Amino acid sequence: MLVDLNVPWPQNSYADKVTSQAVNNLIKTLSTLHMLGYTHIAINFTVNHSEKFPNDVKLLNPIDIKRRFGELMDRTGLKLYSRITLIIDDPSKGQSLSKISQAFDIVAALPISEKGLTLSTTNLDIDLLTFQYGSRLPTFLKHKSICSCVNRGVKLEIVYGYALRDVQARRQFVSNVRSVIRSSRSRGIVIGSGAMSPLECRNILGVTSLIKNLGLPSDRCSKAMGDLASLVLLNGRLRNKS
Amino acid sequence: MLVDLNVPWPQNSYADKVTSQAVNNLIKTLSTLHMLGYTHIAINFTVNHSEKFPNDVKLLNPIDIKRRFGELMDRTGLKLYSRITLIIDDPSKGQSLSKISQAFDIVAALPISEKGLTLSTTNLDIDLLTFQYGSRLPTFLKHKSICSCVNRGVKLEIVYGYALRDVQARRQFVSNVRSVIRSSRSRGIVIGSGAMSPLECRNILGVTSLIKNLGLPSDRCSKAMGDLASLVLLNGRLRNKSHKQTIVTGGGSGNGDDVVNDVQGIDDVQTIKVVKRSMDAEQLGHASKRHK
Amino acid sequence: DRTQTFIKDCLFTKCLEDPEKPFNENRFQDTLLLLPTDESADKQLEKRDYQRINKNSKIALREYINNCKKNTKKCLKLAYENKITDKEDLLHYIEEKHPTIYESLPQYVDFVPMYKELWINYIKELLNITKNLKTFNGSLALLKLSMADYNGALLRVTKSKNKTLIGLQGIVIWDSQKFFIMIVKGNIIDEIKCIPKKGTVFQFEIPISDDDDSALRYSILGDRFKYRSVDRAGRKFKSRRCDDMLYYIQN
Amino acid sequence: VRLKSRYILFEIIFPPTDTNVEESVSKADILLSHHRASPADVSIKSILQEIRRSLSLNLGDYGSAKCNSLLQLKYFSNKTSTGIIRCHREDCDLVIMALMLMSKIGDVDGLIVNPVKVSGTIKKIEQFAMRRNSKILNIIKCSQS
Amino acid sequence: KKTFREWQYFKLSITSFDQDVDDAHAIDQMTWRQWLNNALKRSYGIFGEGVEYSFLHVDDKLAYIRVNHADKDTFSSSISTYISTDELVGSPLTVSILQESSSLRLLEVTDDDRLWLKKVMEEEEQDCKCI
RNA sequence: AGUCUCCCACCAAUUCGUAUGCGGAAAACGUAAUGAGAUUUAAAAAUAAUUGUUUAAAUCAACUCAUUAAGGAGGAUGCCC
RNA sequence: AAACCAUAGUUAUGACGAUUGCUCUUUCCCGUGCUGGAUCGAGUAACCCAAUGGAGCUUACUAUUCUUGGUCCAUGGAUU
Ligand SMILES: [Mg+2]
Repeated sequence: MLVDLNVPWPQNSYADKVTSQAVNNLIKTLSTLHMLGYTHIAINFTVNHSEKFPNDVKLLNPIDIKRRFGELMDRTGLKLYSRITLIIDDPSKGQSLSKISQAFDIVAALPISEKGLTLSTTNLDIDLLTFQYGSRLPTFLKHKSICSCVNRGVKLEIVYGYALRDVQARRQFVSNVRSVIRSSRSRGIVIGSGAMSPLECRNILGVTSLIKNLGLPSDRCSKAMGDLASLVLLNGRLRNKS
Repeated sequence: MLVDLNVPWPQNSYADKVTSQAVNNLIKTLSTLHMLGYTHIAINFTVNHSEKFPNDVKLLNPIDIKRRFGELMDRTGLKLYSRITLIIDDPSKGQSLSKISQAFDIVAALPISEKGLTLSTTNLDIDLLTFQYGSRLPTFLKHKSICSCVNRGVKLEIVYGYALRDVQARRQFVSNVRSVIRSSRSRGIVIGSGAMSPLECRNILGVTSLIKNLGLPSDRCSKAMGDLASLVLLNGRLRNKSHKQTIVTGGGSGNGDDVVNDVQGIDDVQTIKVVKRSMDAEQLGHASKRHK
Repeated sequence: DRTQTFIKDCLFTKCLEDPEKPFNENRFQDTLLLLPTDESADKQLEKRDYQRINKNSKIALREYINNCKKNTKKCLKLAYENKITDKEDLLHYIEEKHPTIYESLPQYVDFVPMYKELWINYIKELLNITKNLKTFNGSLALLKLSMADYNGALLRVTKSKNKTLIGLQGIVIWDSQKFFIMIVKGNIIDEIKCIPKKGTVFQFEIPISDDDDSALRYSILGDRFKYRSVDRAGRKFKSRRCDDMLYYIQN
Repeated sequence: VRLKSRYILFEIIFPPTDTNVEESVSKADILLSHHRASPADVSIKSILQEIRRSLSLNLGDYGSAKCNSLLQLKYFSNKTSTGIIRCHREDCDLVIMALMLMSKIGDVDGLIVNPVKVSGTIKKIEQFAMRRNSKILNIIKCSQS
Repeated sequence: KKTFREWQYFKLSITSFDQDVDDAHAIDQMTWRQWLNNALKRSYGIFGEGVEYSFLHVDDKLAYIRVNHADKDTFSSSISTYISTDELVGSPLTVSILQESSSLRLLEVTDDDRLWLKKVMEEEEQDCKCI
């Protein structure tokens, strides 16, 4: 079975209210993912580390899959999960994870600076590490931090969707994904599709061939993608339940 | 030991007269090849088979190795050989190879058709079989023919120096080279550089990288450039200089005066070798005991 | 002949799946054959005499080689024990003290002057070695040498696969098909040398002393010396591989 | 020693990119809205030229030269949008990546290229295509109720 | 219980056969990078441009470029193919691969740039093996 | 792999009713003892298949051809005894 | 109108990862030595590929482009 863990939600801030057109486009792209052939879908929602978190538990997730996607779930026959990434820049405006870990299922991070990587590798109860593949990487991906964050269980997430946006960022995305493959030494590599339009989603064969030509062996792609996505879903569900 | 057997000469037909700029560029490229490092260089002279061949002997070889190349070799330190490529398309009646093979050292071919290819593989006494990497292949090359020809003699030549000419030519060059390597079973492969100027020359490592990217292993490339090149030189030297491999006019006493190595000593206008007396009957047979 | 062809095409479209193939690959024979598939006495005398002489000479050569091989060992051991280094001393000693063992040993001192000059004169007159050297022909001389007879010739091993066979000079007594027979001399060495031809290079020098001191530098190759014509020409030659000559270029 | 070929089966799927029109959520409805039809301006030399352009633009010069030696479209018809391209076994992954990186046709926009089955024989490809066509009819018959 | 190949060094050198033009025109470090990018873009597409490489010990027509072990062939095949035309000098430039090394043990001169590079990669080799 | 050979229905017999050195259903099949032979030969070359070289031609080794029917009993010789 | 049948079956036998074993060379150890152990490396080849099944024969293979056993009135060195 295949798993997608990087479907973005059309909303950045909390003051940002959703639009019916955005929900329709999300329905279209999820239907297209299910059409190409998928079993597990995990929509992602982006938020800034500088923004104020709400003093709520019943309002942390502006998704509510049961009321919106609960009909698609039992009609077309797939599942949806909650995932949130953290755009972290510097050690400020934070120090809260025990309340965001109970609401959502998967917690990710987006470090963009020097101290961001150190703080992500130090004391963040995260599962996936995501980089800005569109633009340049912060400094340099080294083994001293990547090895240490992979040996504990945190994997590196690769977005093959950012490549299909324009023509110029393709070079940067390739130069960044190959650096990540060279630094991670091809053990903890999970892949996701960060596309918001139904025109930028592909199948397993094309993605496998792309990641194989980009530097990952055919065993690593399959095994990592499948089993690691299943395992991160499992541990997320377990930490959500208990 | 590195051998380059495909240095082109700036002339195609005998009606042409080569200017001094071309021979000076050839001198510069020979010096360039000697600078980085090389051992044997054999220049090529391409001509067509259909037109009439001049009925002469002392005018068929417009190379003059002794006058200019003999003047530069004492400063350079290597040897030069003359090679001719017979580009044959249709079996015309003009055929007097008994003179061109004896006047030149190595005789190669460049077929365009299938009948010409078959007759050059079976009956024509040649040394190397070159294909037009600029043009497309005549037809689908078979395995048994190439293998029997390699076991019989003539091997195939890959010219990596042509890929530096144009932009669209590289695709056809690769498509021909891969097919030749697949059909030849990677046995009789000799590599050459068809560069007319020192600007398109490379090092041995660049050649190794290009060929290993094409599909042939590196150790086999080194083997074919070291021993298969010396053997294909020896074949073309002995079939002309000597008889049909029975009696050789060259006597190797040590390790430097060899039929392919010793070129300034062996006379060419004739085949004699005037050497002072060094073997009489009163000397002791055992070389370890024989002392002067 | 269109209609019956169309009918058999309709006949093949029932059995076969592509009816138009047997005609293109030429599998439908228009014809099939029905036939069951279908002064002598002295000559005999001299032929018997020649066969007998050959069969006797072979055994005689074998026994001569064996006798020489044993006598060299015996005489060398006796000389080493006898406190004798020089050849002129050992020869006279075994002459006075070993009469029989001396009739079997050879004498290279007489093997040199008869053989060498009678071969040199013949080769000089054959190759037309003249006071002037402007009347030569290389290819024709090579053909003659390939056709020439090398019985009673002096040859030197200049290159070989074995590092020990090189540098040996000797006058031949018989030309075999696999081994090469010569005789070599030293201070106490009188060895009959049997040398392999597979992987060796020989050479023979012809002295020319008209006014100056000159000599022709010729050479032969054993590997391809076995498939040559003898005493005549007109034999179909084959290109072998021209590949097992790597030792020539290697060293 | 033996020329090993490998055919790739690909399909053109048109996503219902229309946010002003709400869509029905089921299996056969989305199967029909994704398998509607191919446009009239669809041919074999028009898809081969497009994929060659895409391959030369994404891989490069040698990357296109090594794959364009035995790159041919054997069977394709615009009625169902299923094509079979022939290629080598060495560059098959490159051809699959080129099919994935196919952006759009010169005149037609908004389409996805999906590689379904890849194998080294045409008989098994035809068998799998027949099996897929038979499977497609099942959900249709079930939803027509 | 094995070794992971981080990258491989490549000893490059621009070799143009014209001293009258070489002594006149100068070559800096940005020229090398521009030539590499142009070669990658002319011989390959984005696949060739996405090659990871840095510059170490840049000199007059001498440079040392580290390339990953995975794309050593892609690097060495594009290096031996491209020839500069109208980049910075009217005379075309080409590069010749002097030698290759995968263990940092290579011999040019008695300088210490190799030495401080070795310092950094020592305190990083022990770090990568320990972590 | 190879333009080689043969089995893949029977036939108390115009159907190789072939007890023929041994094994074997057959084989243009394996091997054993002895003698001889080289376009002057039974036959290989310088007037059915296969192999780039394609048996030998001092001795050995390799090829070809020409002889030796199975089992039991008596005598002689050689070896441990 | 079928007789449709392979401990591969119609020219398919793919992609890499890991482990053991073999050849030589680099070093250490007990007791000279041991199908001895442990690192530092390379190599695991070439000939070539089925299309119904079995046997015989011949012809291609193994040079830093893996190996093994024996023989030689072949030569080279040393002792008796
Ligand atoms: Mg077959």
